[PDB]
Amino acid sequence: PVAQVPTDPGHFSVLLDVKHFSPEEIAVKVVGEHVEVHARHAARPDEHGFVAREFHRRYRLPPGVDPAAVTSALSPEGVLSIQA
Amino acid sequence: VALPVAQVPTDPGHFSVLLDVKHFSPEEIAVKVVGEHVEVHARHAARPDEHGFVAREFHRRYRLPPGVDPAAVTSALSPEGVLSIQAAPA
Amino acid sequence: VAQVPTDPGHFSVLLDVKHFSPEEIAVKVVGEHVEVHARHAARPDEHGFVAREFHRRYRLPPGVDPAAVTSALSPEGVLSIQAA
Amino acid sequence: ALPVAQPGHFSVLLDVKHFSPEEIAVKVVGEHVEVHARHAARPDEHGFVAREFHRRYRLPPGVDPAAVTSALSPEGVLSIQAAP
Repeated sequence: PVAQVPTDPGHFSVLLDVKHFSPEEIAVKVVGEHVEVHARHAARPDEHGFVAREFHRRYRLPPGVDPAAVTSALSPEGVLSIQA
Repeated sequence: VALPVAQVPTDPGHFSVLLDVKHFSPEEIAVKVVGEHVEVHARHAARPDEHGFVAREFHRRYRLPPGVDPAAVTSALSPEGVLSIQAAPA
Repeated sequence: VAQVPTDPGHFSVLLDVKHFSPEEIAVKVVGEHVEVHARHAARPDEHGFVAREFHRRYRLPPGVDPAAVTSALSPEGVLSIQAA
Repeated sequence: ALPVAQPGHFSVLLDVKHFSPEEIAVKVVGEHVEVHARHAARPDEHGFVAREFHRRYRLPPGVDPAAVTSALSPEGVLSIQAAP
Protein backbone atom coordinates (compact mmCIF):
# COMPACT_ATOMS: atom_id res chain seq x y z
CA PRO A 1 0.00 0.00 0.00
CA VAL A 2 1.95 3.01 -1.30
CA ALA A 3 1.00 6.68 -1.14
CA GLN A 4 2.95 9.85 -1.87
CA VAL A 5 2.58 12.65 0.69
CA PRO A 6 2.66 16.10 -0.95
CA THR A 7 4.81 18.71 0.83
CA ASP A 8 2.92 22.01 1.23
CA PRO A 9 4.19 25.52 2.01
CA GLY A 10 4.00 25.75 5.81
CA HIS A 11 3.97 28.50 8.44
CA PHE A 12 7.06 29.95 10.21
CA SER A 13 8.92 27.13 11.96
CA VAL A 14 12.58 26.87 13.04
CA LEU A 15 14.76 24.32 14.78
CA LEU A 16 17.73 25.42 16.89
CA ASP A 17 20.22 23.22 18.66
CA VAL A 18 20.68 24.51 22.20
CA LYS A 19 21.94 21.38 23.99
CA HIS A 20 24.67 23.29 25.83
CA PHE A 21 22.11 25.39 27.71
CA SER A 22 19.69 24.84 30.56
CA PRO A 23 16.10 26.12 30.12
CA GLU A 24 16.69 29.07 32.51
CA GLU A 25 19.71 30.00 30.34
CA ILE A 26 17.65 30.43 27.15
CA ALA A 27 15.16 33.23 26.51
CA VAL A 28 12.82 33.43 23.55
CA LYS A 29 10.76 36.56 23.07
CA VAL A 30 8.84 38.45 20.43
CA VAL A 31 10.15 41.99 19.96
CA GLY A 32 8.49 43.97 17.20
CA GLU A 33 8.35 41.73 14.15
CA HIS A 34 11.26 39.50 15.19
CA VAL A 35 11.40 36.43 17.41
CA GLU A 36 14.62 36.75 19.46
CA VAL A 37 16.54 33.89 21.03
CA HIS A 38 19.18 34.72 23.62
CA ALA A 39 21.19 31.95 25.31
CA ARG A 40 24.01 32.20 27.80
CA HIS A 41 25.88 30.01 30.29
CA ALA A 42 28.70 31.07 32.64
CA ALA A 43 32.02 29.15 32.88
CA ARG A 44 31.40 25.40 33.09
CA PRO A 45 33.66 22.34 32.94
CA ASP A 46 33.61 20.02 29.95
CA GLU A 47 36.12 17.31 28.91
CA HIS A 48 38.74 19.84 27.80
CA GLY A 49 38.76 22.60 30.42
CA PHE A 50 36.27 25.33 31.21
CA VAL A 51 33.89 26.92 28.70
CA ALA A 52 31.41 29.84 28.72
CA ARG A 53 29.06 30.45 25.75
CA GLU A 54 26.52 33.03 24.56
CA PHE A 55 24.55 33.59 21.35
CA HIS A 56 21.87 35.96 20.11
CA ARG A 57 19.69 35.12 17.11
CA ARG A 58 16.84 37.02 15.50
CA TYR A 59 14.26 35.65 13.06
CA ARG A 60 12.01 37.88 11.08
CA LEU A 61 8.37 36.85 11.58
CA PRO A 62 5.85 36.80 8.72
CA PRO A 63 3.29 39.70 8.40
CA GLY A 64 0.04 38.19 9.68
CA VAL A 65 1.27 36.96 13.04
CA ASP A 66 -0.14 37.69 16.46
CA PRO A 67 2.80 37.44 18.92
CA ALA A 68 0.66 35.48 21.41
CA ALA A 69 0.46 32.81 18.70
CA VAL A 70 4.25 32.25 18.50
CA THR A 71 5.06 29.07 20.49
CA SER A 72 8.20 27.18 21.48
CA ALA A 73 9.11 23.73 22.73
CA LEU A 74 12.38 22.26 23.95
CA SER A 75 12.92 18.58 23.21
CA PRO A 76 14.76 16.44 25.79
CA GLU A 77 17.59 16.26 23.24
CA GLY A 78 17.97 20.03 23.51
CA VAL A 79 16.34 21.11 20.27
CA LEU A 80 14.31 24.28 20.38
CA SER A 81 11.31 24.38 18.08
CA ILE A 82 9.72 27.79 17.42
CA GLN A 83 6.55 28.09 15.36
CA ALA A 84 3.99 30.73 14.35
CA VAL B 1 6.89 45.55 23.90
CA ALA B 2 8.90 42.33 24.44
CA LEU B 3 6.56 39.30 24.81
CA PRO B 4 8.03 36.05 26.30
CA VAL B 5 7.12 33.10 24.08
CA ALA B 6 4.62 30.49 25.35
CA GLN B 7 6.43 27.16 25.99
CA VAL B 8 4.12 24.31 24.80
CA PRO B 9 4.93 20.57 25.21
CA THR B 10 6.99 18.68 22.64
CA ASP B 11 4.09 16.18 22.38
CA PRO B 12 0.87 17.64 20.83
CA GLY B 13 -1.04 14.38 21.41
CA HIS B 14 -0.98 13.23 17.77
CA PHE B 15 1.61 12.10 15.23
CA SER B 16 4.10 14.90 14.75
CA VAL B 17 7.59 15.04 13.21
CA LEU B 18 9.96 17.99 12.69
CA LEU B 19 13.14 17.68 10.66
CA ASP B 20 15.73 20.19 9.53
CA VAL B 21 16.08 19.91 5.75
CA LYS B 22 17.67 23.26 5.00
CA HIS B 23 20.36 21.62 2.84
CA PHE B 24 17.81 20.17 0.37
CA SER B 25 15.63 21.63 -2.39
CA PRO B 26 11.98 20.43 -2.46
CA GLU B 27 12.70 18.10 -5.44
CA GLU B 28 15.49 16.39 -3.42
CA ILE B 29 13.08 15.43 -0.62
CA ALA B 30 10.52 12.62 -0.77
CA VAL B 31 7.86 11.81 1.79
CA LYS B 32 5.77 8.67 1.43
CA VAL B 33 3.50 6.36 3.37
CA VAL B 34 4.45 2.72 2.95
CA GLY B 35 2.27 0.22 4.77
CA GLU B 36 2.18 1.38 8.39
CA HIS B 37 5.25 3.61 8.11
CA VAL B 38 6.02 7.17 7.05
CA GLU B 39 9.29 7.36 5.15
CA VAL B 40 11.32 10.44 4.43
CA HIS B 41 14.23 10.38 1.99
CA ALA B 42 16.52 13.31 1.25
CA ARG B 43 19.59 13.51 -0.98
CA HIS B 44 21.74 16.11 -2.73
CA ALA B 45 24.75 15.49 -4.96
CA ALA B 46 28.10 17.26 -4.43
CA ARG B 47 27.91 21.03 -4.07
CA PRO B 48 30.43 23.76 -3.16
CA ASP B 49 30.55 25.02 0.35
CA GLU B 50 32.99 26.60 2.79
CA HIS B 51 36.22 24.71 2.00
CA GLY B 52 35.49 22.17 -0.72
CA PHE B 53 32.54 20.03 -1.70
CA VAL B 54 29.83 18.19 0.15
CA ALA B 55 27.10 15.64 -0.60
CA ARG B 56 24.57 14.45 2.00
CA GLU B 57 21.78 11.88 2.26
CA PHE B 58 19.54 10.41 4.89
CA HIS B 59 16.46 8.19 5.23
CA ARG B 60 14.05 7.99 8.13
CA ARG B 61 11.08 5.76 8.90
CA TYR B 62 8.39 6.31 11.53
CA ARG B 63 5.66 3.82 12.48
CA LEU B 64 2.25 5.45 12.23
CA PRO B 65 0.27 5.38 15.53
CA PRO B 66 -2.48 2.71 15.79
CA GLY B 67 -5.75 3.65 14.08
CA VAL B 68 -4.30 6.44 11.94
CA ASP B 69 -5.27 6.64 8.25
CA PRO B 70 -2.28 6.94 5.82
CA ALA B 71 -4.43 9.18 3.61
CA ALA B 72 -4.71 11.61 6.52
CA VAL B 73 -0.90 12.04 6.60
CA THR B 74 0.45 15.44 5.44
CA SER B 75 3.68 17.41 5.30
CA ALA B 76 4.80 21.04 5.03
CA LEU B 77 8.02 22.99 4.54
CA SER B 78 8.61 26.20 6.46
CA PRO B 79 10.47 29.11 4.78
CA GLU B 80 13.25 28.33 7.25
CA GLY B 81 13.70 24.78 6.00
CA VAL B 82 11.80 22.79 8.61
CA LEU B 83 9.89 19.74 7.37
CA SER B 84 6.87 18.86 9.46
CA ILE B 85 4.88 15.65 9.13
CA GLN B 86 1.52 15.21 10.82
CA ALA B 87 -1.58 13.05 10.97
CA ALA B 88 -4.96 13.92 12.49
CA PRO B 89 -5.54 11.70 15.62
CA ALA B 90 -8.57 9.79 14.22
CA VAL C 1 49.80 37.29 31.73
CA ALA C 2 50.98 37.20 28.08
CA GLN C 3 49.37 37.60 24.61
CA VAL C 4 50.15 34.54 22.44
CA PRO C 5 50.51 35.39 18.74
CA THR C 6 48.25 33.43 16.30
CA ASP C 7 50.21 32.48 13.16
CA PRO C 8 49.06 31.27 9.73
CA GLY C 9 48.99 27.50 10.13
CA HIS C 10 48.92 24.47 7.87
CA PHE C 11 45.89 22.60 6.44
CA SER C 12 43.60 21.58 9.34
CA VAL C 13 39.89 20.66 9.36
CA LEU C 14 37.45 19.60 12.07
CA LEU C 15 34.38 17.59 11.21
CA ASP C 16 31.59 16.54 13.52
CA VAL C 17 30.94 12.88 12.67
CA LYS C 18 29.39 11.85 16.01
CA HIS C 19 26.56 9.87 14.37
CA PHE C 20 29.04 7.43 12.85
CA SER C 21 31.43 4.89 14.40
CA PRO C 22 35.12 4.68 13.41
CA GLU C 23 34.27 1.71 11.13
CA GLU C 24 31.61 3.78 9.39
CA ILE C 25 34.13 6.45 8.31
CA ALA C 26 36.84 6.31 5.61
CA VAL C 27 39.43 8.99 4.92
CA LYS C 28 41.48 8.95 1.73
CA VAL C 29 43.83 11.11 -0.30
CA VAL C 30 43.04 11.21 -4.01
CA GLY C 31 45.56 13.24 -5.95
CA GLU C 32 45.34 16.71 -4.38
CA HIS C 33 42.05 16.30 -2.42
CA VAL C 34 41.39 14.67 0.92
CA GLU C 35 38.02 12.90 0.95
CA VAL C 36 35.81 11.85 3.82
CA HIS C 37 33.20 9.14 3.29
CA ALA C 38 30.81 8.18 6.02
CA ARG C 39 27.77 5.93 6.11
CA HIS C 40 25.53 4.17 8.56
CA ALA C 41 22.78 1.66 7.92
CA ALA C 42 19.30 2.17 9.35
CA ARG C 43 19.32 2.00 13.13
CA PRO C 44 16.77 3.01 15.75
CA ASP C 45 16.87 6.37 17.45
CA GLU C 46 14.48 8.54 19.51
CA HIS C 47 11.40 8.56 17.28
CA GLY C 48 11.99 6.06 14.49
CA PHE C 49 14.80 4.69 12.34
CA VAL C 50 17.49 6.69 10.58
CA ALA C 51 20.20 6.02 8.01
CA ARG C 52 22.75 8.67 7.01
CA GLU C 53 25.56 9.14 4.53
CA PHE C 54 27.76 12.04 3.53
CA HIS C 55 30.75 12.67 1.32
CA ARG C 56 33.08 15.64 1.61
CA ARG C 57 36.18 16.75 -0.27
CA TYR C 58 38.80 19.26 0.85
CA ARG C 59 41.45 20.66 -1.44
CA LEU C 60 45.00 19.97 -0.19
CA PRO C 61 47.79 22.60 -0.25
CA PRO C 62 50.20 22.30 -3.22
CA GLY C 63 52.98 19.73 -2.88
CA VAL C 64 51.88 17.65 0.06
CA ASP C 65 52.92 14.01 0.37
CA PRO C 66 49.60 12.05 0.45
CA ALA C 67 51.32 9.81 2.97
CA ALA C 68 51.90 12.79 5.29
CA VAL C 69 48.22 13.72 5.72
CA THR C 70 46.99 12.60 9.17
CA SER C 71 43.57 12.08 10.69
CA ALA C 72 42.23 11.37 14.15
CA LEU C 73 38.87 10.72 15.75
CA SER C 74 38.41 12.10 19.27
CA PRO C 75 36.29 10.23 21.85
CA GLU C 76 33.64 12.94 21.29
CA GLY C 77 33.37 11.96 17.61
CA VAL C 78 35.14 14.95 16.07
CA LEU C 79 37.38 14.16 13.13
CA SER C 80 40.60 16.09 12.72
CA ILE C 81 42.48 15.98 9.44
CA GLN C 82 45.81 17.76 9.06
CA ALA C 83 48.54 18.06 6.44
CA ALA C 84 51.48 19.81 8.09
CA ALA D 1 43.58 6.80 -3.88
CA LEU D 2 45.53 6.29 -0.63
CA PRO D 3 43.64 5.31 2.56
CA VAL D 4 44.98 7.18 5.59
CA ALA D 5 44.71 5.50 8.99
CA GLN D 6 42.73 7.25 11.75
CA PRO D 7 51.63 12.61 27.05
CA GLY D 8 52.82 15.82 28.66
CA HIS D 9 52.41 17.91 25.49
CA PHE D 10 49.81 20.65 25.26
CA SER D 11 47.68 20.35 22.12
CA VAL D 12 44.21 21.71 21.47
CA LEU D 13 42.03 22.22 18.39
CA LEU D 14 39.08 24.64 18.22
CA ASP D 15 36.74 25.36 15.37
CA VAL D 16 36.63 29.15 15.10
CA LYS D 17 35.38 29.46 11.50
CA HIS D 18 32.74 32.05 12.53
CA PHE D 19 35.25 34.66 13.68
CA SER D 20 37.60 37.04 11.96
CA PRO D 21 41.23 36.69 13.08
CA GLU D 22 40.98 39.96 15.04
CA GLU D 23 37.93 38.68 16.91
CA ILE D 24 40.03 35.84 18.38
CA ALA D 25 42.32 36.31 21.38
CA VAL D 26 44.62 33.69 22.92
CA LYS D 27 46.34 34.47 26.25
CA VAL D 28 48.61 32.78 28.76
CA VAL D 29 47.55 33.65 32.29
CA GLY D 30 49.35 31.84 35.09
CA GLU D 31 49.27 28.12 34.37
CA HIS D 32 46.22 28.53 32.15
CA VAL D 33 45.67 29.24 28.48
CA GLU D 34 42.59 31.31 27.72
CA VAL D 35 40.71 31.83 24.45
CA HIS D 36 38.11 34.51 23.86
CA ALA D 37 36.16 35.07 20.70
CA ARG D 38 33.31 37.41 19.92
CA HIS D 39 31.47 38.67 16.85
CA ALA D 40 28.61 41.18 16.55
CA ALA D 41 25.26 40.41 14.89
CA ARG D 42 25.49 39.55 11.18
CA PRO D 43 22.99 38.16 8.70
CA ASP D 44 22.53 34.41 8.52
CA GLU D 45 20.47 32.09 6.29
CA HIS D 46 17.13 33.46 7.60
CA GLY D 47 17.95 36.12 10.22
CA PHE D 48 20.80 37.49 12.32
CA VAL D 49 23.24 35.92 14.77
CA ALA D 50 25.92 37.11 17.17
CA ARG D 51 28.15 34.71 19.09
CA GLU D 52 30.64 34.72 21.94
CA PHE D 53 32.61 32.12 23.90
CA HIS D 54 35.40 31.91 26.49
CA ARG D 55 37.54 28.82 27.06
CA ARG D 56 40.15 28.08 29.68
CA TYR D 57 42.63 25.19 29.54
CA ARG D 58 45.07 23.89 32.15
CA LEU D 59 48.70 23.62 30.92
CA PRO D 60 50.22 20.18 31.73
CA PRO D 61 52.63 20.29 34.74
CA GLY D 62 55.83 19.96 32.69
CA VAL D 63 55.05 22.80 30.27
CA ASP D 64 56.42 26.35 30.21
CA PRO D 65 53.88 29.22 29.79
CA ALA D 66 56.23 31.21 27.53
CA ALA D 67 56.47 28.30 25.07
CA VAL D 68 52.79 28.35 24.02
CA THR D 69 52.12 29.13 20.36
CA SER D 70 48.92 29.27 18.33
CA ALA D 71 47.91 29.00 14.66
CA LEU D 72 44.84 29.38 12.45
CA SER D 73 44.34 27.10 9.43
CA PRO D 74 42.76 28.28 6.11
CA GLU D 75 39.78 26.13 7.09
CA GLY D 76 39.13 27.90 10.37
CA VAL D 77 40.74 25.64 12.94
CA LEU D 78 42.68 27.21 15.79
CA SER D 79 45.45 25.05 17.20
CA ILE D 80 47.22 25.84 20.48
CA GLN D 81 50.46 24.02 21.26
CA ALA D 82 53.37 23.83 23.71
CA ALA D 83 56.26 21.41 24.31
CA PRO D 84 57.84 20.29 27.62
